[PDB]
Amino acid sequence: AQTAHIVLEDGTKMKGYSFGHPSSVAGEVVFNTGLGGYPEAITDPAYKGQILTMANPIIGNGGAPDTTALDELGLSKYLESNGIKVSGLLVLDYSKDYNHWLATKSLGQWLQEEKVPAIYGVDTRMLTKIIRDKGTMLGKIEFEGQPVDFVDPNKQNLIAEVSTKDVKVYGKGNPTKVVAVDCGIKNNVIRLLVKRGAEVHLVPWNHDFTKMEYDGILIAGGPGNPALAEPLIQNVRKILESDRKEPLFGISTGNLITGLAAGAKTYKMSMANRGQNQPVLNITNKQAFITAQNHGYALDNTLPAGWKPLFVNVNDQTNEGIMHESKPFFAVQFHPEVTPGPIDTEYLFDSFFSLIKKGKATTITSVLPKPASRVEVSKVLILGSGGLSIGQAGEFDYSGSQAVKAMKEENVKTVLMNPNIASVQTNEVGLKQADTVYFLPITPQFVTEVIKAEQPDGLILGMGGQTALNCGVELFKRGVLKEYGVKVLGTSVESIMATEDRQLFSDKLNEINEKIAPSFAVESIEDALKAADTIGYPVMIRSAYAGSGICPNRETLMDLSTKAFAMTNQILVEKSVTGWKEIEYEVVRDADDNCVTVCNMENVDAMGVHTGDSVVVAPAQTLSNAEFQMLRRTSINVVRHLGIVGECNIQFALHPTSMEYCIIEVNARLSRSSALASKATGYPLAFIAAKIALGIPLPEIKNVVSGKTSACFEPSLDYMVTKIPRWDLDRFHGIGSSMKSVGEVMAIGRTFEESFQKALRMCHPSIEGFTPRLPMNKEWPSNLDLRKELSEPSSTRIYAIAKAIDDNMSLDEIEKLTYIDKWFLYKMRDILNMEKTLKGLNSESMTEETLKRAKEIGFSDKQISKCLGLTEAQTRELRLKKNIHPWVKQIDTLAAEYPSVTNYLYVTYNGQEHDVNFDDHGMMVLGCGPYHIGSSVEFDWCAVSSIRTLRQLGKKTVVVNCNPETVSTDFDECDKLYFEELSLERILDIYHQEACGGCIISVGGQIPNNLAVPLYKNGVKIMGTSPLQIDRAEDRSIFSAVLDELKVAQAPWKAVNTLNEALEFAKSVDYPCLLRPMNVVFSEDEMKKFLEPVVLTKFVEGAREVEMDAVGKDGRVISHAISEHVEDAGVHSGDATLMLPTQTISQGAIEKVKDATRKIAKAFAISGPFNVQFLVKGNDVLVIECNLRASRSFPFVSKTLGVDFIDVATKVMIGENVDEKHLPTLDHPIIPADYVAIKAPMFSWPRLRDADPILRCEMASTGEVACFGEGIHTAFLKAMLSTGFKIPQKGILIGIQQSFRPRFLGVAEQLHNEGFKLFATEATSDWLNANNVPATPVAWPSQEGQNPSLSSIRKLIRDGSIDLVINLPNNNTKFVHDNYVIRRTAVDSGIPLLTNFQVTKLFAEAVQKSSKSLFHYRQYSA
Ligand SMILES: COc1ccc(C(=O)N2C[C@@H](C)N(C(=O)c3ccc(OC)cc3F)[C@H](C)C2)c(F)c1
Ligand SMILES: [Zn+2]
Repeated sequence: AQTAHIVLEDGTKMKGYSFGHPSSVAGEVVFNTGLGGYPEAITDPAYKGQILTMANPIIGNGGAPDTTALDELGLSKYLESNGIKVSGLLVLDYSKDYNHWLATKSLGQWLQEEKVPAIYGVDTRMLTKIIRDKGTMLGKIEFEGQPVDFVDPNKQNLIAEVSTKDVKVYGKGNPTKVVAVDCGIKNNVIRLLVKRGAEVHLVPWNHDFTKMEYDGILIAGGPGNPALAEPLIQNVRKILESDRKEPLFGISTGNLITGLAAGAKTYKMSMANRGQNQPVLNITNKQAFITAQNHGYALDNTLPAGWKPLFVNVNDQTNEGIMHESKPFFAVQFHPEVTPGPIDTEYLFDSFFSLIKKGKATTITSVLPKPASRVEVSKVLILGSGGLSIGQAGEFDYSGSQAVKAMKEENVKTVLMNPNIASVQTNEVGLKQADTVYFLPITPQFVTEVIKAEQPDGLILGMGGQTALNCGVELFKRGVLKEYGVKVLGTSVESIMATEDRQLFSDKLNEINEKIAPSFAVESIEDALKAADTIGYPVMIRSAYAGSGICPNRETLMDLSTKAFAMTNQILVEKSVTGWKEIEYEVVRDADDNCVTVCNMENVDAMGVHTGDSVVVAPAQTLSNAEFQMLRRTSINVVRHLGIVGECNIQFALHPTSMEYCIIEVNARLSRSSALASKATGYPLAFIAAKIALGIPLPEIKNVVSGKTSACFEPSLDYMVTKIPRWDLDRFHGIGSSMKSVGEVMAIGRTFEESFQKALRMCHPSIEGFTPRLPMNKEWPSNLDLRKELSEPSSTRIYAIAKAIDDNMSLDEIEKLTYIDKWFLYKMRDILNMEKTLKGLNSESMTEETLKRAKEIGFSDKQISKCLGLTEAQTRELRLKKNIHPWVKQIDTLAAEYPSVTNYLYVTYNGQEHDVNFDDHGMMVLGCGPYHIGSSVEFDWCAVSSIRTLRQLGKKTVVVNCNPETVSTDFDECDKLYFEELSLERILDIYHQEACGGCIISVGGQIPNNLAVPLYKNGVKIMGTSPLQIDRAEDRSIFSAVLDELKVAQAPWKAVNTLNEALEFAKSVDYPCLLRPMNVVFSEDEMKKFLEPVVLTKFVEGAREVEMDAVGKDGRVISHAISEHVEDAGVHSGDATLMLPTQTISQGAIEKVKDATRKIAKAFAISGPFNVQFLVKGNDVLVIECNLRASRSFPFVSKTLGVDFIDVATKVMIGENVDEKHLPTLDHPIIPADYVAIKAPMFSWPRLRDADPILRCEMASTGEVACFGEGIHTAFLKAMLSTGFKIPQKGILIGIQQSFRPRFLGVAEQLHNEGFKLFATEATSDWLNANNVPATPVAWPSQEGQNPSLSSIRKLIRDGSIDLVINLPNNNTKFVHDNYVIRRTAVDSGIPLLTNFQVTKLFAEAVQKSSKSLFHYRQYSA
């Protein structure tokens, strides 16, 4: 492994690993922020004599193309010149292994062949920061024993060096004779001239062309001081002073020469323009363009008489082109031929030929477009996060808050609609608080009523997810918007509808020679064959539910769809693009037609499912410049053609071994995709799109991160990002295919391997990284069908991939079975080989170089610890002994071209400096990690509040979180945001690097609070309630003993190790019982199959359950709120609907809850938030459990009581005083008298589960809806409306257990008496009818087809007969899959589903009692 130093003339050294030719070379060190097209880039004649620092950290993914191949024009087929032009190459990471269809060899092999030196392993960002604003930074790549001095190659005539020595002819025989003056021309200049009918005579830089016959002249170049080419400047002068009026087109060096030849001056830029994201402005008509540039010399803006500036630089105000006021002479300083770079300025070549074809001294202005208008708005309605749709059900989207922010800045009055009263969106108090907020459902009735009342003239319907969109679309289509005179701001509804309907899209896109491949939903075999026939084979059939799924010909489609129609009514026929590269683009377009790509994402792995899961990386890694720029160009034409004014998302499928692509879809509303893109790049889409909808153009909006630059640009990422979904599963397995993606993680690295391993760890705390060793120490089965495990969906898929590599299955086979591009599989194999290396080493034999490298590819100290036989603490010690630590970098949007001084931060081992100072010494606030079941959006409310409490008292903050769906991860609302792991390791690194004053672990759910003790032992000041007490409060055995000592009752329990131990307890307290590794037991057999140390709690039936949410100070309760669950106490608990204040709890029970709490608070010395759960039966109060942290009910409680508990808690924790007089202390509570509050989940759905001692249908739930009402019954009906449901009125499906009949009959009659028609299955229906309760028989979904007297439930729900299902736990194992299906039908149809008898009762009573009655602008909130 040979090594070398890059040394700079300022003293700086960095050691690196040679992958080039192993020899020294000296030169000018430059940087370039263009991410793509390194093979094209390093053949740019412009780099002659220059050592190129690549901004992109991952170089060599595509190998090298065929470097000997010529086109029929005799130019290099794939390069921009005859060979490599850089003197040397500096990169962070070099891909040894490569994967492109055009690749013929490694980039290392190509560089050695060309005699060019290249070192990897150096900090290209530190270099950039050093080179930036320093005129000419000289340096050398030096190998030991090969010294070389510093030399400036720019003091010799580099134009001469790269210029053709003799005249060459290209496109011999064409009609239009173009003399091209070679000052370092790029091949694409030649290629684009010839394509437009030119015969191109390429002449030496000092050739005498003043007398040649020609139709047009072109001067194109790259390297060197334009001043040293004096002979050429003279020859141009002589043209200009002659009467020749043949069109003259200068590119880059052309601009410099042409300018010098007319009497202008050139300077060496102290800050050069080298990038693919360089913004220019056409002075003459105020149009903006994104350009590739590569020059460190510029033309002074004091031009001489006759000449005017044409293009100017938007970032730095330097000259970017010039024009003759009369004659057809012009120049651009940028490269319109790009290659690499954006294909946005090619029209300048058309312009050129037009100036030949006119030939009457026409001007440059004459053959382009000409000058042009914005909406006046006084009050905008913003539809916020809504309910669920009959399709894309399950989205959070609190980006309206950024929209509100945008509006306020333009003095636009704002009205926000969000039905959740405890929403993080409406928990803002500054520029992001709306002027007026309505807590109403997002439906046409309610938005119409808000319109009548508020009389807005603006609407934003594209920043509240799908439900909001459909609502404002519908409102447009009833003329409601036109009637009250409300504009749609941004993309129009016509445009939006064309994106939302597939057929309409397929038409609009056919208007510009773009094709979709229409998907067809079909109910028969012959219509499947018809659809297939229209699409063209191969094709994909997808069932609604659930090999995958593919038909190359009509034979197969029939066989497969025939199977499919024997289990369902409808299938979807689509074009098969499976195994193609999925790439997406985020695009922005303003009302002045400026258009920019902000981010791009490559799906790594779809995980064997459909959805919008997808392991994703940004930027894309495996595309060539050609492939990237084609798709970009296509995005921009589609987006222009749709008239997008705002953000768009456009997903492509790209054939993996060709340039064939197709457009999968377009979303002209904000999405998951667009949120990821904002956090990945630093570019605030939602905020910018809001400004755009007022009609403000991008160059007039500020780049919030940079400060100095505009939002009219394309970000440049000097890191890579990885995003992994968090699924709703909770166990690690190898069958089911309708899992929902309930959350996601994002991780930032400067190698793929670092990013990827962090992403893995963020996903779930018991995922160590990428290994073949399964979590929980489980072992691989010996019946293991490894091909299967790689093709079917599973929750240990990544482990299986790891195993397949480790078991020497080829990567080609893995690529074929997973569809994961082999480039990703190479990097994954590199991780597994490091682990093998490590396993053979120990604390002594392991070298600094091996450890450094392991950390640089994402190994945790824990992973290393398992290999070396150390513990984690010992491994950390070992590492710090060697001074191996990570580095704090900024995301700055521009790859360090301009410095950011906002603090959006990440931590990487691939660096040599930090990018910030550590003088703040602020208060750390740990975030919650990815949303999952149990842990939803409420802990984001808690974050915003705690952070705010610290901000408002002037305390410097440090925020840490890795959930990209969180409002709290906003660099504008804390001082330092680290977008980072919430592991012990990474939090120790940040806490100690910063020297944080303390750390708050209380306000982020379970992840940060489990770190209490480990943090405590590793030197962290944990604010509030001591981690020693947290350990005590959450050791069952210790907490139970404290409770006997305090004389506070609890249900008896016992940890057991044996079956006879278990059975003897259950006996001793009567059945039934509970379980853990929460599971139920009624009889001896469940117990029998689980451990093959289990905790056994006595179950109390018919019990109420109570949350006590509180704040302690020095052990005294200083705020509290008691809330009652609707549902009887049971295993379901963290998805219980809550009622505040209590409804059916004896007064003595309350006093006992209060007293128990006072005691618990004192026993554990609580100073901070905390929660306690209780069983209450009559007057018996039993404590269930105590969590020494904020609960999910904290926002609810706070917004109900008019007191921010998290704010009270934060103050207590930092020692700020808090006046107790108006807080809800135990002696003076706050009980609402005129209103009740309900907290319910936003979305709920069935899961078929899983361990299978019994097949069990469960409900799962996420999100929050919370409402006030006069009493609980109206609040519950408002909740129902607020989750997007219609209040039931026609009919009710009744599914109950046979044994539950006596207890249900009352409710059933009650429901029939309110005018509901009852449906049930035949046994139930009969029995209801038998008791004089009318009911219609229906059929179990299994038995559909076998009894035509009985209507199917799907028909009665399509009908509209059934608009509420009641489906209570049915332990009968025969009908479990049926009850799963009934539930599933209800949820996907969008009719309300009730699964608990108390919720059922609460509904029945509610309809008896009783949609614009219940809200009717009535007032609340104390
Ligand atoms: C190529 O990148 C990949 C592909 C698959 C996976 C993968 O196998 N999973 C599987 C699994 C760990 N996962 C989960 O959300 C998940 C997390 C925890 C859990 O049990 C507590 C179950 C899960 F499904 C994700 C879907 C990711 C991955 F982590 C990375
Ligand atoms: Zn420039």
